[PDB]
Amino acid sequence: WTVPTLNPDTPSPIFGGSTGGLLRKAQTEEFYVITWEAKKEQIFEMPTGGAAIMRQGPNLLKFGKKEQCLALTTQLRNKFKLTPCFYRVFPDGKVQYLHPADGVYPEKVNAGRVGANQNMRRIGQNVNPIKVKFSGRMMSPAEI
Amino acid sequence: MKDFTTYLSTAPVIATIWFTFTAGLLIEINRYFPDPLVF
Amino acid sequence: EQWVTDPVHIRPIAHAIWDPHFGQPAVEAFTRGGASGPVNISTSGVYQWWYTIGMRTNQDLYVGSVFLALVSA
Amino acid sequence: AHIVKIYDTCIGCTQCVRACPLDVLEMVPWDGCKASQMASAPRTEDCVGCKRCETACPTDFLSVRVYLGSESTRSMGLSY
Amino acid sequence: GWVTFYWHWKHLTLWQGNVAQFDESSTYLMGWLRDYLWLNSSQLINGYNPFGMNSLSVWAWTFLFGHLIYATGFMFLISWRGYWQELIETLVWAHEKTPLANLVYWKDKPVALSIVQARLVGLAHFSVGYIFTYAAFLIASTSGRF
Amino acid sequence: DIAGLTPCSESKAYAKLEKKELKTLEKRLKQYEADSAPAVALKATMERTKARFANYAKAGLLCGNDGLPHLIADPGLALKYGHAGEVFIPTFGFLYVAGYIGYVGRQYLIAVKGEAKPTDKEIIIDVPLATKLAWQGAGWPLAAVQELQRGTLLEKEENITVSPR
Amino acid sequence: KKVKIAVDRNPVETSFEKWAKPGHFSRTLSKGPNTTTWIWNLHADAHDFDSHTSDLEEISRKVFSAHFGQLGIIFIWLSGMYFHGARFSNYEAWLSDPTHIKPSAQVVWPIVGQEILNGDVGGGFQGIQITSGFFQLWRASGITSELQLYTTAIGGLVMAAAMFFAGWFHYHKAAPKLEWFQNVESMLNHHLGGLLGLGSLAWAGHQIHVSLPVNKLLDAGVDPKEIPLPHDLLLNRAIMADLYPSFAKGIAPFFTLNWSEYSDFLTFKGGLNPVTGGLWLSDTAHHHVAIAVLFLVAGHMYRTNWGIGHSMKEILEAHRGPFTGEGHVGLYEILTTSWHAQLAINLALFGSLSIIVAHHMYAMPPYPYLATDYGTQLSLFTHHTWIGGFCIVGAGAHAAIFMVRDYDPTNNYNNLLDRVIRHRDAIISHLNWVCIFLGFHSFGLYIHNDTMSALGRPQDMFSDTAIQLQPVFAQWIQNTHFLAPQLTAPNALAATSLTWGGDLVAVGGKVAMMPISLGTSDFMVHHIHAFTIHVTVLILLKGVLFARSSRLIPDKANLGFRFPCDGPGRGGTCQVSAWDHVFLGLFWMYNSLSIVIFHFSWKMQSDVWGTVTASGVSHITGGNFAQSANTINGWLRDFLWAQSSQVIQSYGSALSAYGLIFLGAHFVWAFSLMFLFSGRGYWQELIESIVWAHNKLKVAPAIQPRALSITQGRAVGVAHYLLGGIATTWSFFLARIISVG
Ligand code: CLA
Ligand code: CLA
Ligand code: CLA
Ligand code: CLA
Ligand code: CLA
Ligand code: CLA
Ligand code: CLA
Ligand SMILES: CCCCCCCCCCCCO[C@@H]1O[C@H](CO)[C@@H](O[C@H]2O[C@H](CO)[C@@H](O)[C@H](O)[C@H]2O)[C@H](O)[C@H]1O
Ligand SMILES: CC1=C(C/C=C(\C)CCC[C@H](C)CCC[C@H](C)CCCC(C)C)C(=O)c2ccccc2C1=O
Repeated sequence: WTVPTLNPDTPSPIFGGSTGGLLRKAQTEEFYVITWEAKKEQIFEMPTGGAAIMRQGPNLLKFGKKEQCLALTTQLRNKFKLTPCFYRVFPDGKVQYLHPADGVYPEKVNAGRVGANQNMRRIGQNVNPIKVKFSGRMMSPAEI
Repeated sequence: MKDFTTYLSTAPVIATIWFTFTAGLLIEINRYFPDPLVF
Repeated sequence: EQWVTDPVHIRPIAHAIWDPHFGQPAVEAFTRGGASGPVNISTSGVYQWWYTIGMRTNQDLYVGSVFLALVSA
Repeated sequence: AHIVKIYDTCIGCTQCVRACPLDVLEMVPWDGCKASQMASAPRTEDCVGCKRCETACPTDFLSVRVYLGSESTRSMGLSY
Repeated sequence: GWVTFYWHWKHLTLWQGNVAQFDESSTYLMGWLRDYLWLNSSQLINGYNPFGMNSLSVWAWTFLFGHLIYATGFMFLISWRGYWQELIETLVWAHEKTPLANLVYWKDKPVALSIVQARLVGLAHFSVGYIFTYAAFLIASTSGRF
Repeated sequence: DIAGLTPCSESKAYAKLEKKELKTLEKRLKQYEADSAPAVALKATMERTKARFANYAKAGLLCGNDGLPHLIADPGLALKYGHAGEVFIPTFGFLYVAGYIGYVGRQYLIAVKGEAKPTDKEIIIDVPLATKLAWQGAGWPLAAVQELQRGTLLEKEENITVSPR
Repeated sequence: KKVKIAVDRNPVETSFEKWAKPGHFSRTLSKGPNTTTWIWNLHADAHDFDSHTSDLEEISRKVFSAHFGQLGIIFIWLSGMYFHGARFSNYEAWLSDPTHIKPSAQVVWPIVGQEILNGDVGGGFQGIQITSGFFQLWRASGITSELQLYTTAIGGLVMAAAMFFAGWFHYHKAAPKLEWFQNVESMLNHHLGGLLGLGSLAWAGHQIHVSLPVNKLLDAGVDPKEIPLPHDLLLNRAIMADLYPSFAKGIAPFFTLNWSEYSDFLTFKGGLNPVTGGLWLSDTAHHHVAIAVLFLVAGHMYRTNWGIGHSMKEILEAHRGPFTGEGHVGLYEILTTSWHAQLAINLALFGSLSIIVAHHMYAMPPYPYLATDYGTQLSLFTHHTWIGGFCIVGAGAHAAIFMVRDYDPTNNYNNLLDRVIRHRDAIISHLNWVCIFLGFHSFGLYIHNDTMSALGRPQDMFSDTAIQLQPVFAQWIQNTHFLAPQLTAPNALAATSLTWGGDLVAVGGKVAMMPISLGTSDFMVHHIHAFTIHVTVLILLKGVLFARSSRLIPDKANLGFRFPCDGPGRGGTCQVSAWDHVFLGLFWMYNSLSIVIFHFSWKMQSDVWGTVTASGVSHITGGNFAQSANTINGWLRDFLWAQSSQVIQSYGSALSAYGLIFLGAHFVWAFSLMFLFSGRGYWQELIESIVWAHNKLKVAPAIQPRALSITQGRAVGVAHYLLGGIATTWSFFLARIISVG
């Protein structure tokens, strides 16, 4: 498996437009682009409000935050049994692949994933805040 | 009849009957013994 | 200086009122307590306290105010 | 950013990962349970703090905890 | 509020020369609402009326001021963040799509007050309105009666 | 007597209040006939008022400056001046009925806790068991004292859940 | 395509087996309780028929049987009102003196000193003065004896038994199919023609044959015992011919198109009856005749089983313009498959109609001796207004429920609903701006007036003497209606109401109806009403449009319609569900309607209601509305502080109960503040400590005690808030209007 590359010249689903789309953040900070493959033309619900028609083949959409892209991914996976993927696009043109990060969905275990933020103890074994006091900043006992 | 008695044994019906009995007893006591302030 | 002479029938004055939003009736309405303009009648009881501890004239209050300002600085 | 931590009481049921609405958690191989899997948080910069993962955790007490930390555009879920 | 209500009513009846009024009306809550709150607020609410005003109008204005602050606190106390955040998002869209006004942009992104901040703000308004309302009523009633 | 009060049988304000109540009732009665339902009802209310005032004065209650009866809650003063019927006897009466209710409820919970579905018995009351326990609860103080003396009234600290401190 | 009776035989067996199994309707609740939350859930999902099963036929059958149960309850309530008027009232005595005897239909038992509530209402009777207006309604119907009311009560009990039998028969014996409920064309035809038209025709027949002659003799001064019985009037033509000469010709002028002959009992008098103060019964009878004909005509519009008629689907599909895309496509399927959408539309129009009823009823009093009964008028207006507002909030709630559960994007690609959801941000933003503009320009005027009045500058206030804001449009409309009977209404003898202008009508020394003038204070209170209604609309509309998704939570529809929040994330997502929007809309509706009823009470007691003296009319408050309603201090002092005297000093009299409720209502409302300002985490920990004390004494219940849920806490708080506030206003209004009116 290899990381996919965003194709900016990808057809978008048939939508008449809405007022819940992108804002100035997309032009000044970042935005997100979701792409998927549809077996047939089908009407789905847009996470920003309204009903759009996904075309047969590739489909590309833009959203203001990652939650909208994942909500659309969940809707396409649970209802139409599709496999969507999204990226984070910056105004300079940089594209960053986001989900599924390793090509496999995170709900199923995949080899090569290194565990992060894992504490080899339980909650009851956490120390008291007095032992964490006078640190660099506000730190919780779970951070150590 | 068994199911009806079981329904009558439920908490709201039992509470209604018990409170009606208690309220009736207090009302009848205050009716036959008007204005009781001290023993 | 006038409240110490008759502290039973004279209302203490907190401070003067200078508000350009006041109309004429508000000006004569708040003008009371023997003052020449609109003032506020104090309810903090500092008049009775200062009178009991020994204050009698305005000079004493002025000196105490300057002393407390120096202490604050 | 918020702080998401996984504890050793995790049974690898993958319910927290399926309930995450911003793809913060994932499953990694492990040997401390029957499922041979463990939850992980490698993308905490995208966590908003909805605590859906804590709602989906069946262990007593929870195996995943979310401590609200610094707030940014991503953590506040702002689309503007 | 209960301790100050008791103190003010007992002392008002004492200073007025009729302690029997308090002794006979403090045993039921209707006496507290009518003989102490309704009766002693007549001069307060008459600080300014359509016929003119007197020196007690500032306390009437402060009375209504405290009522307004208290009621404003109830807003932060009852309605919670989510509704306000969605409303603010709609306002953000409206400002971004309005000509002659989109040229002026904010430096900080507008967001709704946090849950803890909302509680603190609602409590601050509640306490300020509470204090100002009782202070205005107590001072106006005691000064007008004597 | 106690606290500078006077007996209601000698208080002038007490008799004045009785006269005032009878006066307003008679004033309302003056607008009706002599053999009608409102007249009979008003006359019954007047007789009840007279009987209530006579019964309160006969009970030995103490009246204040307002002419209203005042209760004595101190057991020493109540037992020394014959005022135990105000606050003492009703205190023990309430304690008996309240402990009765609490003991019957506790017995019902302990009885249904050893069954298959105690929650089902908690929502659907078992009338025969509840009636039997309600009748057997007359000896609640003796049974409670015996349970306390045997050590079966309380639960051990090791069997009660607590927070992690 | 074929409209017929589709019914399944014996679908549900009548048994008591499920009566002993609580929570059987829900799959989750059928397991049994483990915690106390279950109990609350058992009552929170009892009528949520669409949540128990997904079968539309089962939901429709349950709804239809529930409707029969509701009608049975209503019939029992009406039968009780008639029975109370026939056995524990003074209606017969009130008939001989309706201007001095106070209506009463409730008597209390002589226990614990409560007999003081049986006040001297007059007519040698002791009881509670009622404000429902049943006496005036019975007098308008021609009822002169208690036997008629008793017979009506027995008939109501029989009708209630029939309603309950119908519900049982339609749920267990003969249940209609889904295709039977989906016959909207046939149902609308029957409801328009049969129900409404035939009911209006039957009531017109009763008015023509019973109400008109009995009330004519009553207004002429004839004793009720000497007035002939209704069947005597309906049996011979001599009595009716003497009272109405057109009756001598029979029904012949109706068939020969000589309707003008019936002008003696079918008129256009307008105004009010100078003897009773109410509307002319001849006008009401003619009104019902015209309404019956119009509704009967309207009941032949839809297509049922023949070629003639209309298809609502075709009509909806034919309406499409260039600015709305597809149009009403899919609306017919939405309204024929979703009960929540129909409930939303029906509740909205029903609440609006109730408010319209309150306004038309006070302005044009239709019952005899109703206008002079200030207590009944104020109570009726306030009650109908509150019912209307509650139904409107419910309409918003069910619109949101439809959007969350029954909405389908595959049937709304480019319809009106789709476009509305597409530009919901623009809709809500503009409504937010107009709400802020209205709030500033409505409340700021009062604040400015309060400040100017306190600063000793009455010349800078927004009053009639100072800078005025006169409602020129309303005044012009009033003049137009007053001048209508001379140019635009040649057949009308008088105007529709006396509120437009003219002379006043007084009955028994009390002003029944007089012209209502509008000034600066009226302008300010009208803008206050507009602002409050706009804010309520904003909250309900925001909860409906953003029920499925928003910029904060893109998958809100997956969380349902009634959920507490989505966690403290994204800064905090507290109260994002549509349920919470309805929860806040209830408070705003209460605020709006409270100001509305306050304005009505002050305006009526200041410029309309009052006594009539020699060369002048003295009002209840002396006409202080135009001078004191322009400031908040005026509303607090002249309306709230001054008029609350009657309820606070009511102790020791027959109205003392009102005073008690006046205090109790202040308690419940304050009680609400405990649930609205707190959270369930604190209560759960407190319950943990109490459970520890219970475990120590072995008295811990098997059903684990849990604190109320977040949604339940909000519901309890809003319920107590509404109950306390409305009961406070109810006690204050009734005590004041009964003591001084
Ligand atoms: C709930 C708190 C409480 C409080 C605040 C009081 C307060 C009082 N009690 Mg008391 N008492 C209580 C509970 C309480 N009691 C209980 C639960 C009982 C049942 C055991 C008693 C039984 C009781 C008796 C028998 C007497 C008092 C008496 C008194 C009064 C003076 C004695 C004293 O202060 O010492 C505290 C009270 C005690 C320790 C109980 C024993 C009494 C002591 C030894 C004092 C008695 C000596 C003498 C009578 C004092 C008065 C001298 C003269 C004026 C006659 C006093 C106002 C006395 C009184 O004034 O008679 C009218 C009295 O003789 N109480
Ligand atoms: C005595 C005759 C009888 C019997 C034995 C049954 C038996 C049954 N019915 Mg049925 N039904 C009846 C008459 C009867 N019904 C009538 C007269 C109606 C018309 C209203 C209905 C309409 C009806 C419907 C729509 C449904 C049932 C259902 C059921 C089944 C389970 C529900 C249940 O009963 O729980 C017990 C429920 C109650 C005891 C609630 C009673 C509520 C009454 C109607 C309203 C009371 C109003 C109250 C006084 C006012 C509130 C004010 C408050 C302060 C008290 C069960 C086998 C349900 C079913 O089959 O599940 C799939 C179903 O949904 N029935
Ligand atoms: C001229 C025919 C007619 C009439 C008079 C009615 C009247 C009524 N319908 Mg109905 N309906 C009809 C035809 C008719 N319908 C047809 C043809 C259909 C199928 C397309 C329906 C389907 C339907 C549904 C789904 C519902 C109603 C409901 C109602 C009631 C509304 C409650 C109300 O506010 O009214 C005022 C209340 C009254 C006037 C009370 C008096 C009631 C008496 C008995 C008149 C009813 C006459 C009616 C035709 C029954 C006679 C049939 C016979 C076998 C007994 C009302 C009584 C609702 C309901 O079920 O309520 C129970 C409801 O949910 N109807
Ligand atoms: C639903 C409304 C309604 C009803 C029920 C009635 C009813 C009646 N009107 Mg009336 N009316 C109405 C509206 C109504 N009206 C309106 C809106 C107007 C204004 C235009 C009028 C104006 C009016 C006038 C001016 C007069 C009446 C009159 C009458 C009475 C006689 C009708 C007649 O002349 O012969 C009509 C004949 C029939 C209706 C046929 C009768 C059918 C019978 C019942 C069939 C029974 C058959 C059955 C099998 C028998 C077997 C019995 C069994 C036990 C064996 C009658 C009781 C007259 C009157 O009362 O005289 C004083 C009269 O003069 N009406
Ligand atoms: C024709 C009128 C109508 C009908 C048929 C329905 C029907 C329904 N509503 Mg609804 N609604 C209505 C009007 C109506 N509503 C109005 C007017 C409002 C505004 C207040 C609402 C607001 C509303 C909300 C916010 C919700 C519903 C929900 C529901 C559904 C679940 C049933 C339920 O509520 O649980 C059972 C019903 C009860 C437990 C009744 C509660 C009892 C109240 C609190 C007592 C009121 C106080 C009382 C008048 C005073 C008594 C004095 C006291 C001392 C005894 C159901 C399909 C719920 C839903 O859709 O589920 C997702 C939902 O949450 N409704
Ligand atoms: C008396 C208390 C109070 C006040 C003042 C407000 C005020 C407001 N509410 Mg609110 N609300 C309240 C109680 C209150 N609410 C409570 C208790 C609840 C819980 C149920 C709610 C729930 C609620 C909801 C759900 C919503 C509002 C909304 C609004 C805003 C409507 C816009 C408007 O009116 O324009 C003008 C503003 C006012 C009239 C407020 C007074 C402003 C004064 C008169 C101006 C003074 C200016 C002065 C020169 C300032 C100088 C200060 C100096 C030191 C420099 C507004 C600011 C709605 C909104 O968001 O707006 C569209 C909205 O959706 N409220
Ligand atoms: C929001 C309601 C409201 C309104 C309408 C007014 C109105 C007024 N106030 Mg007032 N005031 C208010 C609230 C209000 N106040 C409140 C809440 C307070 C308490 C804080 C006060 C306290 C107060 C004081 C102390 C005083 C006033 C005074 C005045 C008067 C002169 C003020 C002035 O000249 O400012 C100038 C106004 C502007 C610079 C802006 C005008 C607004 C323009 C017309 C809006 C433009 C919109 C336009 C249509 C958009 C076009 C779009 C496109 C076509 C281009 C004036 C009639 C003074 C007075 O005494 O009266 C004699 C005065 O001294 N007020
Ligand atoms: C639309 C049909 C359904 C509604 C049915 C309404 C019918 C109600 C039944 C009661 C009928 C009373 O109907 C009554 O008929 C008699 C017939 O003698 C008329 O009686 C009158 O005219 C007849 C001649 O026609 C005279 O002989 C008689 O002396 C005179 O009283 C009454 O004017 C009418 O009121
Ligand atoms: C007080 C309070 C509670 C506690 C409220 C509770 C526990 C409800 C109490 C209701 C009754 C008293 C519980 C027991 C009902 C029994 C059936 C009563 C049996 C007694 C017999 C006499 C019948 C909350 O749970 C809560 C949750 C969220 C926001 C605010 C609040 C809140 O303010």
